Amino acid sequence: CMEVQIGAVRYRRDGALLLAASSLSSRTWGGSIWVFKDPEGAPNESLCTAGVQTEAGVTDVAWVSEKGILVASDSGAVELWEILEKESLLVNKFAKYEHDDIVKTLSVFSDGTQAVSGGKDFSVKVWDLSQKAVLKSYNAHSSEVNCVAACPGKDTIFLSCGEDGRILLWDTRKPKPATRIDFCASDTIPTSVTWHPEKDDTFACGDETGNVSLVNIKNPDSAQTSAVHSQNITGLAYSYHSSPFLASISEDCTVAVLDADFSEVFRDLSHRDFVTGVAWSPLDHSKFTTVGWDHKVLHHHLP
Amino acid sequence: RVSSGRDVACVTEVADTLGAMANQGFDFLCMPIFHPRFKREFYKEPAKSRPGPQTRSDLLLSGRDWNTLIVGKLSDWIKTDSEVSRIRKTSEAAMQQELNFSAYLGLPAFLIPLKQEDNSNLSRLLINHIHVGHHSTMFWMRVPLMAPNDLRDDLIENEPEERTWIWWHNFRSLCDYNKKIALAIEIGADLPSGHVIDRWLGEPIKAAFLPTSIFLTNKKGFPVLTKVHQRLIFKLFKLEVQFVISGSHHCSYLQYLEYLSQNSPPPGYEDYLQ
Amino acid sequence: SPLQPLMDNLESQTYEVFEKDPVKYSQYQQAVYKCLLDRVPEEEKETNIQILMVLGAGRGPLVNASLRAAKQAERKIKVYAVEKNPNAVITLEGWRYEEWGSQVTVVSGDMREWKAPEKADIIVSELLGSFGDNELSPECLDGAQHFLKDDGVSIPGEYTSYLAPISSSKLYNEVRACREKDRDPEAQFEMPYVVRLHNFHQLSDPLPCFTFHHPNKDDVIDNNRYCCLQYRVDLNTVLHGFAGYFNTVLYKDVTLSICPESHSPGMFSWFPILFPIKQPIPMREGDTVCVRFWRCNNGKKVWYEWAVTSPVCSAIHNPTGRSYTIGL
Amino acid sequence: RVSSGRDVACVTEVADTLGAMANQGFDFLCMPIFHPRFKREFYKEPAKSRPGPQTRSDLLLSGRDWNTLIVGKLSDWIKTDSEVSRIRKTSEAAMQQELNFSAYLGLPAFLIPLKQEDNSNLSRLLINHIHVGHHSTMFWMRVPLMAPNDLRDDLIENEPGEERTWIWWHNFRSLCDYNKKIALAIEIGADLPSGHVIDRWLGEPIKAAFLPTSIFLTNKKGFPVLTKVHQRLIFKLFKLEVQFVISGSHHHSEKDLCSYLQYLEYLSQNSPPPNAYEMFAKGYEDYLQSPLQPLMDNLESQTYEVFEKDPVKYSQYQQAVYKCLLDRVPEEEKETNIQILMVLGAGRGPLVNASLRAAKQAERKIKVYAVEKNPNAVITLEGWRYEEWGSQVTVVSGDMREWKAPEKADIIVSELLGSFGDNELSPECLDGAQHFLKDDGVSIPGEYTSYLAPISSSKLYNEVRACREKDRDPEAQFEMPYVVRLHNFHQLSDPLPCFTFHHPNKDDVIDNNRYCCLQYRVDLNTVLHGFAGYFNTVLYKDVTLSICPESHSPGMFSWFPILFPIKQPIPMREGDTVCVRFWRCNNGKKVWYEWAVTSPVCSAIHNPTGRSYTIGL
Ligand SMILES: Nc1ncnc2c1ncn2[C@@H]1O[C@H](CSCC[C@H](N)C(=O)O)[C@@H](O)[C@H]1O
Ligand SMILES: Nc1ncnc2c1ncn2[C@@H]1O[C@H](CSCC[C@H](N)C(=O)O)[C@@H](O)[C@H]1O
Repeated sequence: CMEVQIGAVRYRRDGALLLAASSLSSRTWGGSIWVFKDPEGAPNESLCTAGVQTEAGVTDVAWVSEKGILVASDSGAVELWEILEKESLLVNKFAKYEHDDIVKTLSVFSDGTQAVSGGKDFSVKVWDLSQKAVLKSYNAHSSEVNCVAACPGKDTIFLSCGEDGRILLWDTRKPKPATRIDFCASDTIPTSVTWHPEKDDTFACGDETGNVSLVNIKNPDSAQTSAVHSQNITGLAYSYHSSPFLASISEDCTVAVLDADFSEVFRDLSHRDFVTGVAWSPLDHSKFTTVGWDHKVLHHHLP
Repeated sequence: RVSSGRDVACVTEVADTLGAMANQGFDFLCMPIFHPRFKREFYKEPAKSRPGPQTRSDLLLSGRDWNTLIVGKLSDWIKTDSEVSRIRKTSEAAMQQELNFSAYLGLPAFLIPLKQEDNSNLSRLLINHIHVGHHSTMFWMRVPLMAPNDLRDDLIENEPEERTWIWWHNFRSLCDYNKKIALAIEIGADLPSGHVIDRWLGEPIKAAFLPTSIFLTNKKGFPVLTKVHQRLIFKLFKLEVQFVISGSHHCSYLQYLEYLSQNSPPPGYEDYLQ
Repeated sequence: SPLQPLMDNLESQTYEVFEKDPVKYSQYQQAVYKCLLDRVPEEEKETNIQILMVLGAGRGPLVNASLRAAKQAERKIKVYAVEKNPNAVITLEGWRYEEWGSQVTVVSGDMREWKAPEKADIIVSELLGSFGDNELSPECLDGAQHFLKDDGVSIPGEYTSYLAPISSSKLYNEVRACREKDRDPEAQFEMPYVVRLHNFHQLSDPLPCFTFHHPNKDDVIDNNRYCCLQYRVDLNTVLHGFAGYFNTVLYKDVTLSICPESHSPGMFSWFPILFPIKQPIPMREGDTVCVRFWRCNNGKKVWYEWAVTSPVCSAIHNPTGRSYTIGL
Repeated sequence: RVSSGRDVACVTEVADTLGAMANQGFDFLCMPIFHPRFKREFYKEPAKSRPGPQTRSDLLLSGRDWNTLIVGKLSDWIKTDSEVSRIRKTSEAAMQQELNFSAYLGLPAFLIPLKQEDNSNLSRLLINHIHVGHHSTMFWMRVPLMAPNDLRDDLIENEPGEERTWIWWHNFRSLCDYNKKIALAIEIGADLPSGHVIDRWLGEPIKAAFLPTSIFLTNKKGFPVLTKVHQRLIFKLFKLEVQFVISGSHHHSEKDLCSYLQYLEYLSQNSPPPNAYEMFAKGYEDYLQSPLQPLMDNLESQTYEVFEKDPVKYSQYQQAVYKCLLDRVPEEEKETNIQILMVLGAGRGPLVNASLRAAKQAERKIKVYAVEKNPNAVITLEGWRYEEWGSQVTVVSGDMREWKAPEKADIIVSELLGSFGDNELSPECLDGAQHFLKDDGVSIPGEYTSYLAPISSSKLYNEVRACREKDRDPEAQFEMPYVVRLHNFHQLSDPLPCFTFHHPNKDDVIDNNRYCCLQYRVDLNTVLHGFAGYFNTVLYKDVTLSICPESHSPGMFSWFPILFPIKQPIPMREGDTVCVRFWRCNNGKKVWYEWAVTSPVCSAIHNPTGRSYTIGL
């Protein structure tokens, strides 16, 4: 069956739900990947369409194109799984153990042929999914890499944040790709970053304190910060609206949603443990799904 | 005759991993007793009331195994000197929890990494744990010879040796040079000067960590260290310290260590004090 | 060594010393005076009876200072005089059945365990030590907070301890001679002493250490504290330890303080406290002095742990309260 | 393997004698470093100015050989306790000469025989030599089990009790203040004393046993054979792992010296199998530790493993739950009645499993609550919970005194018993857990009682006396209980019931402060060193556990006894009475014991106000 601690949740461009779970308390610390074409069936393994167990725990998962699935494992490996749809089967294509420590995060570029990895070994690796090998490995962070986010529409630019307190803007063309972004109260440790879909040079970030910040790379003095949560932000996600809402999850077991003006609109206290995932529905633009370590897969709606 | 251990980030199966590293030629295993991602709340509901086990029980291995084969590793998410009050509190609870569990298992050694200069609260909690009953547990302090920020690549356009020594010295001084507190140095791609090296060797080093990434690939696809690294291994040999291999397999690096021994340069009242 | 009125029952002679300062009596009487006028208007001059509780009544003084403050403000109060010291209760029931009357109810027991049959508007206590919280005032009031009304006022409302790096070869050698048999020969350096100002030379202005406010409306009440205080040295001297002072706010604007350059009354109400050091540190000018200070509470004991990390890194003094603790 | 040595009267060539005895099977040689006839003068000419070496050089053997192969022998003409001043003064100078030279050689052991009761001046010279820096040399005191005058043949017309030589050793060791460097080397004669006398000898630090060649009988084949009486003594010496020494000429048999060593090896591989022993082996024989406090401290996994090694405690508790269930729910309520059972102090499991299997054996349904305060043990408890047990067992982490049960229990099962019964604060723990027990609830155990008995043990006393730690009261060691073993002391009288605790306590005002005066009559002339503590308990009706001396109830190997030492040992005559005042105190923060002796001699109250020993909460 599926492990207790659910790690991540990703939506596919048809409604398919992609959840990752890992065992963090039992005698066997493994993991498993699941694909639900019927999101309401989650987390029941009897109502899934495809499921497979990984060699170790899974920290993060991401959709590759439509059939491919990327996996960040405890073994320090990045795994690409393909969905043999209606064979009820998930087949691994490659697993490359490039990181020397747990891969904490990974993001896929828009073209769906490249990806970036964030490791506990301080390493940031850009991947060539087609050739089943890495391109360049970056050691810019002096501590654990928390989150990485590929810039939508730009296959050479991505963001990264780590325990070293750095938020790095990347460009794999320059000899010095990394550029540290600073703003008011950036002294904290950033735990999650994400790009704004409708604004240029703008991203949203969260720290281990509970703050969710809106930062424009150009003119960072107008950065909007808000004490949304009381503990570490564990994920950020924008909606599919023209003026997208910002969903935030944290270790305070709460899920909140801000608008364009950074005012609170939604807040759910239904989770009974660390909510560790959040994703908006491509079908219903008011619907978004969150997962936690309470083995709950909850769906929400905007007022 | 080169006693070596294996450093792992996470163990999916204890019984299987032990036999696997035994076939490779490792003597002991550096593993976390709690899952490195399994963070936990101690004060705030509902995460505080989390059901189920906190970690895998002691009945997975025999008492003999815990006392000879396992070196515990402290969770990295624990930051007892965090400027955030809430985080400092949680870490203090987690620190005591894992220190108590390591002593419960009867572990011979427990890894506690130093990642900064300020480890005041850590030392306070550690010497407290030592003073309150629990005993017979050596405490290996993972301290890199060079700071992680001094070993990173110059890739930040807006942000272009004695440092880590202060980390160890201040912590040991704060701990009043406790006998149960030893040193576990980690070797980077760049080494400090010869004098600094000798100063580190004066400290009670019980283990030397060798990252798999500092090894160069030879003509025949074999691991090899530079002469600079080699001379350090030669000095570590005459201290009879243990070597821990960390990092990814991409695993018989011990062959090169034995190779450096069999063919090591020639030369015990050294501690003697009466 | 600092007296512990909680772990120990004070003698009558000891109480007589504490009751010799008219300043503490006046300021507390003034505090009750102002507090009454602020929580009951003139049109409720007789239809409103304020429930006042003197937590730690001692031999009387705080109860009488509250009664006279009620007459001065022309307000009616129902007094509860609670005390754990059985010997002091005997004195309390002397005033009770000769002077006070049925308006004052004398209670014998701990305020943390006592079950009040009536919530209080005002709680008045004087559990302050030379370092403010060294007599465990927070723990006592926290366990007595439940029977305080939702809009209740606590006197004192808050207090804060202070630390300052000092130099005193005189005080150090006096502590060094405090080696007792059948214990740690260095234990004397790991415990606070009640000293005098003229016996030491302060090296820098005191910084705020720990602050406690009542009633504590925190989520999870914790009295475990930690702070790093840094001071710059302007002379070539030797660090021998740290002086401890405190200031407190009884009611609004009515305060008491033993801080060096304080303009608030109470400068003669308490002797300062001293946290010695094992290895004295000779320092130059321009040097900085960072001290790590801990206040620990394991449920059974309360103590302090301190360490110097600048200019020279010393060792943590009194680890796990091995040399000095405070009862309950 | 049996290590043995050869006692020679004299040695001509040392190198020859070594290799000779080495091929005989010996491991070391007992030889004199000075010639046994080389009597010398010190204070009077012309004999004072004797030229030449005093004895052979040290360069004959290497340091390795001197340190491991040679045991020195003191000259027999040296009599430092002679009533003649000239002889004594000469012997004193001779005594110091051979002692300083034996230490110079780095000898591992040195032989000094005791031939009389008065060895006062011998003691003074010996403990001096130990105190003037020269140490690391064990001193084997050769004392025969029987006096030479008691083993001689009755061949005198005008000149025709066995503890005689015991006084020789006891007085000597006492004068030497029980020094660590002084050991015993018994010499076995043809006649042996009582078995109890032998058992007292074996209690002493025996390092060697001398086997004369004249005690061996010649078999009909010509081989050296010991009598059955001596064989039993050798068997007792085997488990003490002492070394044997053969003294005398091998020409009493038709074979050589090697045959004597083969016979001992023969007895070793044919020695009886040990039981009623081996519990403690190998060993808790000299066990002198402080009682564990599972309440104030969190036990280690290794520690739990030791407690869970006794099948008796598991069986009796399983039997207790078995009988208790059948007695409180009939056969017609075989499935309509669910008994609420709570394991208070579940540890790592055992008590929970013993309750589950007792439910299946009795065919009764139970709802189990497994509570524990040790967070580390709870981790183990939740392993069984989510793999074996299921939802029928609810694991609770916390103190039973503070835990708020959402459901009252029919049966509470706990094992908080110490060596003295209540020394692990079982009453206090159960009293605070009594409220969530039903009005007709059953507690396991239902009751327990501690016992005290006056004992005599110079061995245990001196072990406690050496437990003086720095930075505390130099006499604090005498004011605290120790977990010891039975064979290390001699009980002087039958144990009396001390304190009794029953659960649930239905008293008006529950008080665990206890006081009693226990009196015992002495039937021997001995020395009071302290009091042994035992306990017995009743889990359920008729199902009991006990560590009392002459108890027929199981559990005799489940706990070591406890010892309450005394500061001033009391020498007593027979007919004397021993009244001991014993207190159990509880000030709300600590629990401790206070004891005092008021007969025959009035001592002082030990551990007053728990100044030396307390128990947490
Ligand atoms: N928990 C508690 N319950 C009841 N009374 C208490 C208490 N703690 C302290 N007290 C009482 O309060 C009084 C404090 S007297 C304090 C004197 C003050 N520190 C000074 O130096 O001037 C004592 O008489 C004591 O008996
Ligand atoms: N007040 C309390 N609350 C909860 N558990 C307790 C407790 N007091 C003791 N325990 C638990 O009960 C267990 C007692 S183990 C006792 C072993 C026994 N004396 C023997 O020698 O064989 C311990 O694991 C301890 O954690």
